Amino acid sequence: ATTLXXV
Amino acid sequence: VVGGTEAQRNSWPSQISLQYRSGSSWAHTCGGTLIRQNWVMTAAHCVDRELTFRVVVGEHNLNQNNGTEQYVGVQKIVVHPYWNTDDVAAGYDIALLRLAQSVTLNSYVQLGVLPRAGTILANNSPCYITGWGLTRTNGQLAQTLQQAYLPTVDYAICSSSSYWGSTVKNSMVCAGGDGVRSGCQGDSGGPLHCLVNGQYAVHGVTSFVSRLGCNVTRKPTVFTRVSAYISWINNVIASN
Repeated sequence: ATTLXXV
Repeated sequence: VVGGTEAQRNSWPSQISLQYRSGSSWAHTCGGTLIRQNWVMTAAHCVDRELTFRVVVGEHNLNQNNGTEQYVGVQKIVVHPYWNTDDVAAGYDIALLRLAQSVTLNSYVQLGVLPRAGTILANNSPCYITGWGLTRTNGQLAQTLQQAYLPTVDYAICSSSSYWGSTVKNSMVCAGGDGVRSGCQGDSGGPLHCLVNGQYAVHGVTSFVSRLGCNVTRKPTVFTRVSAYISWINNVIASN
């Protein structure tokens, strides 16, 4: 998983 | 938002743009849901960082002041106590942000309706994700607010081996995963609007996607389950 923020 | 369309100006009046001060100006980094004239709900990982945060209500086009926007700063950040900045898949990815001043509520700036504590949506419930994130997986950030139909994928399915398996927890919500539509970098902290008996309510807070990309089949966008934090949310607002 990779957050949608770039984390 | 990948595979979406430009939302009808201010049709999601509780949607807000979380921006941090970069250099002389501001930059969009996350989305959020206004829940009180002075409180915004967003994702924890959007605010771990020690940055100067600003919130924009009534926004639509990030590159032009259409006159419906209100710009207020974030006075205090409250990350959920169990949040682990190194394990998004662990959950508890939610944070509240008390504003510097209270926004003036109007037709462009409205509070988002939250679900009843513990509400669990039936598989394939109609929802829309909204945000200024990337519109093409591995592309550019959106200038205008985007939206996309993102029906829910119940736990039974989402936690199945073919989907997210053990990565997803019961405290989360899955939507989409059809390969065409999903959230993307820049949509974090934003809302997942679901229609239940005519009423829309922010059921999720955009959290993550697969390392493989945004719109990846059987890897639906994952949101924090709002209905799972109602008690915490109320406590934070009451004692602050």
